[PDB]
Parts: sequence; structure tokens; C-alpha cells
Amino acid sequence: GNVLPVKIQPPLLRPLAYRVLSRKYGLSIKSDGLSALAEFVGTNIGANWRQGPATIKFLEQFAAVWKQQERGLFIDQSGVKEVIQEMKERRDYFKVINASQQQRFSYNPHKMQFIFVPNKKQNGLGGIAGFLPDIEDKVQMFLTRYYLTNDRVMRNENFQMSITPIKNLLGRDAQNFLLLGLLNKNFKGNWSLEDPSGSVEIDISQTIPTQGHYYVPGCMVLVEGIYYSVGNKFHVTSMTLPPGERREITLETIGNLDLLGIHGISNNNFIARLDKDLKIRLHLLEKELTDHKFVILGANLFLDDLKIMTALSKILQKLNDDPPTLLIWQGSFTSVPVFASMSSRNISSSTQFKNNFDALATLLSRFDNLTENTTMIFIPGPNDLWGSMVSLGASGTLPQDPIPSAFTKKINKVCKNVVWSSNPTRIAYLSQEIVIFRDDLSGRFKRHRLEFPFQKVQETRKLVKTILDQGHLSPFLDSLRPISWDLDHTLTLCPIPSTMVLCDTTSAQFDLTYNGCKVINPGSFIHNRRARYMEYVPSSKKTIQEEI
Amino acid sequence: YGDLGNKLVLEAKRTKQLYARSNQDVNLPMYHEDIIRNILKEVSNLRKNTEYLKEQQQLGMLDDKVAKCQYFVTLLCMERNKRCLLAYQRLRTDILDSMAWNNNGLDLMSSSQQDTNNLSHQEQEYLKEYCDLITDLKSGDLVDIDLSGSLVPPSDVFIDVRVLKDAGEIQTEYGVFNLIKDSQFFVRQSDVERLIQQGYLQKI
Amino acid sequence: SLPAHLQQTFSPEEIQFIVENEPIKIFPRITTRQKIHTRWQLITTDDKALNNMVAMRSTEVVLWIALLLKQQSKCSIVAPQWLTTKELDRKIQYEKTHPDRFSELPWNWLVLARILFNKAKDDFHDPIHELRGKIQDLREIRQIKVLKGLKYLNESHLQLDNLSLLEINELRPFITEIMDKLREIHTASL
Amino acid sequence: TQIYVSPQQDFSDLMKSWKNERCSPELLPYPHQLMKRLLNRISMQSQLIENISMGFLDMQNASNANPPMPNESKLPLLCMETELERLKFVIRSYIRCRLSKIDKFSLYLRQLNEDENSLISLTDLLSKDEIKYHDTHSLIWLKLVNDSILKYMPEELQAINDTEGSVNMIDEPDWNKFVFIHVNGPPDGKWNEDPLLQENEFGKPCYTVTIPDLKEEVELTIGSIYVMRYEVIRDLLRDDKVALI
Amino acid sequence: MGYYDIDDVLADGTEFPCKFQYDIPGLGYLENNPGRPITKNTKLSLPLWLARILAIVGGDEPVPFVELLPPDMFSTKVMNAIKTDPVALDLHSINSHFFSLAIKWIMLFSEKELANVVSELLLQRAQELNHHASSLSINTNIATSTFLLKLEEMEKEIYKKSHESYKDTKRWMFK
Repeated sequence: GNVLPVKIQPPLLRPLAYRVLSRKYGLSIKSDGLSALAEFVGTNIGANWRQGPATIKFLEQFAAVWKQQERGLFIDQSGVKEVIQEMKERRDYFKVINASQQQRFSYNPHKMQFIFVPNKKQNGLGGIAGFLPDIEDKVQMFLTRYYLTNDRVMRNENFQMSITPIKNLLGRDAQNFLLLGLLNKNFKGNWSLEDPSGSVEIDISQTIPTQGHYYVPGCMVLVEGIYYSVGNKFHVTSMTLPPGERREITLETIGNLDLLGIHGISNNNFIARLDKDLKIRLHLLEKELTDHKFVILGANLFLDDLKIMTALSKILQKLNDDPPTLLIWQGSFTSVPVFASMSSRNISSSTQFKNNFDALATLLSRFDNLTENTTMIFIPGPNDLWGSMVSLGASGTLPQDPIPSAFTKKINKVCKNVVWSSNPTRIAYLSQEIVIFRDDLSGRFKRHRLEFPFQKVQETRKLVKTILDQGHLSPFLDSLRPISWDLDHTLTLCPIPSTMVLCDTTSAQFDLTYNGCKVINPGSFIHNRRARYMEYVPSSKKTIQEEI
Repeated sequence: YGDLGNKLVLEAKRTKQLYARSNQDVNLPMYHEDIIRNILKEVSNLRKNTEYLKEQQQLGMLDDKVAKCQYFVTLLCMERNKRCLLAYQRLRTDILDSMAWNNNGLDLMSSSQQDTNNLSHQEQEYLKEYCDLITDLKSGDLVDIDLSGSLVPPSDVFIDVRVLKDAGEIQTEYGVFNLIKDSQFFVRQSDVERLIQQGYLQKI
Repeated sequence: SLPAHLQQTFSPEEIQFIVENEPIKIFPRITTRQKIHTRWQLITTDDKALNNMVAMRSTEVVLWIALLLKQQSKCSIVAPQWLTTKELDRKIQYEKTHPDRFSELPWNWLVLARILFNKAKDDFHDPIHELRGKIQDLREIRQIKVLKGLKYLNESHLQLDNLSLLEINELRPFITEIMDKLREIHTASL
Repeated sequence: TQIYVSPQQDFSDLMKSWKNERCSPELLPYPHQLMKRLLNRISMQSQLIENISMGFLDMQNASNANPPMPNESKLPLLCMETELERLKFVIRSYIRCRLSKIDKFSLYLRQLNEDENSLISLTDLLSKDEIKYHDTHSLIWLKLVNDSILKYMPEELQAINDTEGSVNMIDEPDWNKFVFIHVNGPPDGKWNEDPLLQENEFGKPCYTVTIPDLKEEVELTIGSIYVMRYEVIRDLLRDDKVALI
Repeated sequence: MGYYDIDDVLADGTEFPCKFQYDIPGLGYLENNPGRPITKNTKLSLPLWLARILAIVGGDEPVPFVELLPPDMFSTKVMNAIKTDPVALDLHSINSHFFSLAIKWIMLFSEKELANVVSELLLQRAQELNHHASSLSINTNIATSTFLLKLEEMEKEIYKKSHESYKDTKRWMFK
């Protein structure tokens, strides 16, 4: 109330509320809304019941505050909340999200529009098992990927010659054709292309591929050749990956959807859009961006060997005086995979893993500036608790679970901002979208390269070009990289984020940019008796620093 | 050649019948911009051909009569295609304003199609602009009159009203109504018209 | 307003409203003559009649006020002169004897009849059913005469001296469209 | 108007103008003064009824006291509020009809407004809010049509105000539409001082109009309903000589 | 003649017989081999929206490129058929936009013998239209439906409006 509140009679305030909220604008004022207006009047007792403009204009402000929330046709106990919002309306605006909570959006080919999917966590029970995907999800996943790739191909400027479905190749021969589909091996052992219509075989003996790509099974390829009905051999004369698209032209086809929406979200009821605040946030980002710096480290920092702790202590000594905004630690934190212990005489693997993080809480006690001012990001590597416990340090499921809470009971208390996410994770800045993804790529694309019968800077060029043209984080089949049936949408590069953190221990560091996207390639944290970590300036500038 | 354009216009006629037979604003059909952009591509080809023909006419080897007749034919083609497209869009805008004007300018996203995604993004922003105009119109000198209210003349003062959906209690002037499911009220006609238009009350 | 084609013609509800915005006579049951009390002080009706009133006397008020008082026990609507059997007899005789002229009849025809039979049921001296039947017979006769007269539709003009509101309204769209078509055909022919 | 005989005269003028506008095929001018009086009347009446209601509410809720007598108390305020509702409905219908008409004829009125030789001005026909409605709606629709369709056609026919070639785009009102009229005669009680009316057999004062297309003359007497075209009847309607039904 | 009228646009798309009054080399590329010119007195079926203007353009003896032959819809046989008994005629089969094309044809060519017969035809059919419209049920024989399926495209609007008006009046009358 005011300094001299007066207890009102609700009947004599009822007409003033009802007229304004039921004839000009607003509707369906509840009793709790009336009580909220009553206490607000108690906060405006000055010459009230005789003061016209201020009360009505504050009611108009109430309308301008509560119209945007839902639809504003009821006012519950939250009336005090909108009163507090009035008082408060009289770096933030950035988010970090993992693959578990990413919004689900299906695709429909016959309507050429994305469709929001209700979350199983929010409407279902989920008490016993709500995370188990259903049977047909894996059936529809490759269909969705093919739909997106076909849409991208059709939207190309050059393509307005037309492609032909596989099944339409039966009755014609000795004629050239163009077609695309999944590339893989059949049950027999030959090379085949798959389409929703059907599948055919591939002839490779006279194929000239477009250089600059990693032609790997499981990748969409544009195939040009001549059909032969003598057998079933499609004699290919050239092969090329589909081209990519830039972020602005991708968004403009869907206006500006709130897929990674921080200001607003969509649901099953309606669809959402916004572009007025985008320029405002862009210009806000253009200032004091040098102050909001964020730094990442190398991959596979092991918390068992003394040298890593010494180098990390030196790095923290240099970083304590000038705390950055985000400090991201990536890679596995234990040099040995954890699994079931067959020996009861020695220290258990789980206990060793738990102790491997307790000492970190002690080392963070002498860097109160970094702890206080900078947030913490931790990303699991290849052989952390959940993965190595079944995969034994080998490759496994991509939507990796976060570090268990039972093993990180001291980092959350010593530090004020600690975040654990999946292996692929998303951060949403004011005008930037960045993803961080830790795995091995160079070896995977080197060993499984297709053989065509017939200075290190080019390998990363080919890798970036392939990963961007294909537009998927895991351009591999289900045999190599098993993926959860539903979460595959988190692995898709449909929104094509502005910057990607390609962490690869098998590739040299690089700062390439292409197709409107900028890619960074952090290396291993320690190499050849040196320690290295890299910081990125949000103004499209990079710095690399090392401490022996 | 503009025969395919007719295929659009005829379809539009059916939409009017959907507007006619129902005599009500509901379920605007999903658009047909694919045919429209096909027409745009072919008319772009026509324009390129016309420019080439004009180039050869200015070069000198082309006969004047052939150039003029081809130009007339192509101009008629562009005119007819533009006529068809504008005939479609005028009716679309008219029905858009039709259902925008009567629902208090809020588009009733709480209740009519749900997502309104069958409308184009340009049509959606046009709808938002028209809702803005509707809101501004009653903000002038007519602030004391509900322009988006009922248009049936008032004939009786007291009517019986039966509750249709359950809610809590809603305050009115000098009184309050508690919306118990399946209840009958004997109240003033002009106090429940807002609720009736929203669909919460029944048996006028 | 638009509502599809409802911008060109009046709805029956609007017709009932515009008819009921008319004066009528009343025999009051109560009195509120000023003590020589709240003033009626309306803005679209002479309040002198409503204020200076006394029971069991004749006075003129608007129709909707009379209906509102009839909903309570404060009213007794006086029936008009043309709602009686002896006048309707000479009326029907007039139409039957004259096979070309529409009879003289107030333009509120059938509408005041519907309203009075709906509300003022017990204040009629004549039985209700007989009056309703006579009104139905008049309706049938006038319908026959209208059909007989419509057989010719000139392109220049037409005259209808004694048609009521509803009869005009229910015929407006067809006559209007046909005449417009004929007019544009003639105009295009010259 | 310049002065009021009575507010009932203003009510009658409002209803007559509403009826004339509803069936007229052409957008008629704007009666500013009538609604200027009417809005103030509505405001003062609403203030009076709210004031008396609030006074009775305070009297009843300050203490038990005596409840107001149902006699001569509920019925008057009921009458005022229902009359105000009826008047608001009439005004709302009139305004919405005018809005629909200006929706239909936007391009034509904009075209005539920019003509200097034409003596008619948009200011007289349209209220200021209607002017803002017209201009903003026209700009928004032009933006929509330019973004959607007009972006792709060549320069020769990008303008949507073209009046050349095969078909024109501007919709003039149908001045030859047939309407139902009632010859009200002169508004004066003498009803015999007009310089236009003549007489026929058995008296019967009448007005004589002509149709140039048919080269005919039509006699229009007082008290007879006619169905006659609109082009030559504009003057009689404007002078309140006849009333449209 | 409304630019944003669906019915007028649809009626503009009908085909009329016509002949090339003048010989133009290089034409006919849209119907036959492009390299083969169209010779003189070549009959074609062209839509109205270009036949109207190509027959009046002249181009240049300022003879127009094309001459429009009398269409089979306006023939002596149809004239006799409509003059004999119009009320029972199934004019829907002859055309679906008969009245609008009649208006356009009489506008291009003034013929005083067409306006009167068409006016009498529609005047005679209007009485039957009103008779059927006033017949509100309180479900019918074959005559009503077989007349209703003989109607023109535009007459359906008049019939529906009349039916709605009578239905509304009856609904308000009996309550």
C-alpha cells in the first residue's frame, strides 16, 4: 500500500474496474484480479476516487502488460505478479540448452511445412519410463532426413534439370537420368542407392567424382548416369554432394520461426514469429562484445596425471585476474574408461572417478574471481561414466547423457554457475547460435572413404564442405553410429547455426568459415610438451594462446 | 497461354461457395501458391522472350508486323495472368477482413482454425495489420461505443441463459456471476453478450 | 454492416425494431403524477406524457415502453381500430370488389398484428383465432394480387401504392435484380 | 443542421440518414453536426445514470438504511439504459455500413480526391478517422500486393491503377441501380410551396422527372411507392423530397 | 464488367470460332510447328480475351489480323428453339455463361433482334423462378428438380437469394 493506506469497499471499486476492463478492452475479470487491483489502489491512495487520469492510465498499462501473456482473458492470483511487473517495468538474454530439452518439430512433405510435436515430458506422465522412443520413430527418421535433403535440393537456384524417382527407371533404358538417395551396401555386397520409391544398383568403374568431398556410405549423393535394363546396372558418369544454403535464405522460407526461441515459443495451438527485436539485439551485441568474451580449452583433459593439473593451475593463474564470461571445458576427464570392477582389493573405478572431481573443488578454492564471475560448462567425452560403462571406450550413442549428479556433488557448491550437457549442446546468444560437438571425424572419414577406380589444409576444407553440404552432424548409417530414435532432430543442421565448435583430437587447429558459417577446430589440450587453448571474439576474430 | 490460370480462378469460385453456403466465417482453405509461382515462372519466361524479340526488332532483321503481333499476344498473356492472381487475392483479403472485423480484433487464438498456418506469412502479417487498424479505429472519438459488438437489434431486456462451459466466478458491474457447469441464469440481456459471443453461454 | 450480402436489404429483426419505434395508446394501472418520484427524463421521447400521467386515462407512449409495462402489471394496451372483425369485413369486401387496387392499410401491417397477438393476448374483445384467420385471408388475397401484378416488368419504372414493409422487403431482391438485368441488356443494345 | 427543434428531431434525422445510406449504391456525404450533438448527449446521459446509480449504491451500502422503493425507481433507469443501448446499436450499424462502403470504393474515391477540377472533396464525404482508415488500409493492401505478385511483372503493367488496354480496374458506383422510394413530398407543413411540383387531374400534386436514355417523363405523386432508377433521383433524395425504403 | 469479378473472368475464357483474315509469317508457333507460318483463311478456335482485341486492333487497307466467325451458340436453330418455348428449354447444356456472353456479343455487335428475345426469355423464366422460390416446404416431385438443373449459372444466385428471403420471412412470421 501507500504510506497511508485506506481499506476500500470492493462494491464501490467494482464499477471503475468493470467499465474499463469490460467495455474498452479486456474481459472476464475474476475476484482475484479485483483483489489485485484493490491492493494496487491501496498503493495509489493519493486523491483516489477523485483522480481520473492516473488510475485509468495505469489500468491501460496493466492491459499493455497482460495482453501479451497467453491471451489475457483471465486474471488469477498472478495479479500480484503483474503488479510487480508494473513496478519493475516502471549478461542476460542468453541461454544454453542440451539435446534432451530441444523443441521437437516434425516435417510434412505434402504441406511443405514444419509441424511442432508435443513433448512427452510435459503432457504425459513420465513417472516410470517416458524417455523410451516408439517403434516407428526409426522408420520415419531416415524419411525425415531425406525429405529435408530433397527440399534443400529443390530450393536450389540451378534446380527448378528435374530429378527422377528410382521406381520410374524400370521401363526406360539407354537414356541419361539424374537422381539422389542414400548410398550404402546391399545385403549381397554391392553398391546401391535407396529412395522411398525403390532402390537400384550402382556402377562405379567409370565414375568421376567432384573433388573436395568425403564420399562415405550413408551420405546423400546426386547421381547422374545411364540406366541399363539388360541387367540392373546404373552406369554413373559423375557424382556430387548436394549444395548448401545460407542462414538468412533458410529462415526467410519460414519467416522467422521460434525453433531456438528464447523470446517466444510455439506450441500445438499456434505458430510464432518475430523479427522486430532481431535488429535491436544485433545492435546491442555490436557494443561491449569485447567485454563479453568466452574461452574454451582443448580436448581430453585428464584429471589423474599431475602434468595436466599443473598446466591447468598455470592457466587458472593467468585467467583469474580477468574472468571471462563463459569458460567451457571439453573432452573426457579420465584417461581410462570406467566399468564394472572385478577386484575388491583395490580402489573401485566409481570411487576413483568421484575422487577425480573432488580435487577440482579444492583447486577452485584459490581462484575466487574466476569462480565468482565466470560460468562453467562441462561436456562429456568418449569414455565418461555413462558411455564407457557399456561401450568400453568405443563409439556409442550420440545423444549422450550428462555427467551424473551423484559424482559432481562438490562442483555445484563451490561454484555458482556450473552446467553439464550432452555431447552435442546448443547455446543461444543475443544474435548468435553456437553448437559444440565433441567426437572424432578425421579418422572416421579417412578409413571409410569410398575407393574410385581410375598441404594438410585441404583435409579440413573437405571435412567442413562435406559436413555443411550434407547438413547433418552424423552422416552415417545405423550400423556405425547408433542414434536414439526420436532425438535425431537435435543432430540436424536445418537451422545451420552461425558458429560451430568442431572439437576433433585427430585434426589440426583451424579457423575456417564457409557458406555463412564459421567453424573452429580446437585441438587436444596438451600436445608435444605444450598446452594450448583458444578464445573466440564475437566480432568474427580469433586468438590462440599457449603456456608451456 | 494462360489456361492453367483459369484452374486457379475456378477453384476460388468454390471457396466463395464455401463462404456462401455456410454464411459464416470458418475454415479458410489452405492456399495454392505453388500454381501461382509456376505462373510467375512462366510469365518471367514470357517477359524474357519479349525482351529478346524486341532486341531482334531493334536489330533490324525482324518484321514489324510479327514483332507487334507477338508483343500484343504476350501483353494479353501478362494482363490475363495478373487479372487471375488479383481476382484470387482480392477475395482472399475480403474474407480475411470479414472474419477479422467481427472477433474484436483478437483473432481468437484461444478457440475457427487453430494454428492459422494455412494462411501465407504475408497474409498473416496483413491480418495483424488489420487487427491493429481495428484496435485503433475504436480508440478515436467512438471510444464509448463497442463497434465490434452485436448487430442484432435489442428486442428484450431479460433472457434465460444456460451455462455451456465450466469456469469460476466472474465479476460484473454491481454483482458477480459464478459459472457453475450446467446452470441457468435469469439475467439482463446486455450483460452477457460478451460471454455469448465468446461461446461460454448457450440457450439464449 | 457487411455480413455477406446483408448490407443490401433489411433483416426482419430490423423491420420489427423500426416498426416498434412508434407511438401507441395505453391505459395505465398505476399513477406517478408529481406531488403538488424520479423524473423519466429520456432523450428520444416526450417525458411529459410519462411524468404527467394518472390511472384510467388515455395517453400516448412509444410501443417498446408499452411492451415493457405490459411485461409488468402496469399496462393495458388499447387495440387499434383496424384490429376488429367489423372493419376487416369491409376491408376484405373492398379487396374482393376491386380486383386491381391494393387496399388502403397502414405500412405496419402484419407486424403490429404479430406483436399484439404475441404479447397482448387477453385484452382483445374479439376472439383471437377469428382475427388471426381474417388476417390470414387478407394475406392470401394480397399475395394473389401481387402475383397477378408481377406478370409485367417494364424496364422504366413500376408503381405499388399500398404495399406494406414486409411485402416490399421479401420481394426487393428478385425485382431489383431482374430490373437491373433488363436495364443493362437494353443499355448494351444501344 | 443549424439548430435543434428537439432531440427527437435529431433521432429522426439519424434514422432517416441511416436508412438512406443502407440502400444507397453511392457513398453519400457526412452529417457532422448530428453526431456531434448525439455523442455529447450520450456522454451526459451516461454520466447522469452512473452518478445516480453510484449515489444509490453508497446510500444502500453505507448502512442498512431503507432499500429504494421498487416503484418509480427501477423502471426509469431501465428505460434510460435500454434506450441508450438501442441508440448505440443504431449508430454502430450506421458506422459499420459506412466502413464497408468505403472499403469497396477506396480506389475510386482516392482517384476523384486528387482531381483538382472536381468540386467534391474527400473531407466532406469522410470523417477524419475514416480518412486515416482509407489511407492506411490502401497502403497496407498495396504493400501486400506488391510483395506477393507485383514484384514479378514487368514495368509495363506494374501499376494497379491502370485505365488502359482491355479492362479497367476502378469500380465506379452503379448509378442506374433500381431502388424503392417513397415520395415524402415537401418537408414543410404547407407542402405546396416548392417551385418543382405541378398538378394533374383531381389535383394530386406531383413531380415530373425525365429519363434521357428512354426519352420519357414519369409522374411522381405524393404518397405512392415507386421503383425507379437512381441516376436521376439524386437531387430529390438530397433535398429530402423522397425517402428510400 | 468488373475487374475483380470471378464470373466475368470465367466467362472471358470461352472459345470463339475465328479465321485469319490476314496472313502473318511465323505465327501458329503456339499450336503447331513454330517454323511453319500460318497461311490465309485459316480457321482457329481462340479465347475471347484475345479474339476481342485482335479483331479490332487492325495492325496494318487497315484490316485486322483475325476475323471472328459467327459462333455456333448464336445460330438460327437456337433462335427458333428459344422463340418456340423458352420455359422448358434446357439452356444449361448450350452454355453455362450464356447471359454474360450474350451481353458481350450484343455489345460488340448491336442487333435489335437479340435484346428483345433474350429479355422475353428471362422475363418468362423469372415468373417460374419466383413460383419455385415461394414454394417452401412444410420432399418434392421430379418437376422442381428437373427445372432447377436447367438453370443458368447466374440464375442460381437470384433463386438462392429469393429462397433465403422467403425462408427468413416465414421463420420470423411463425414463432
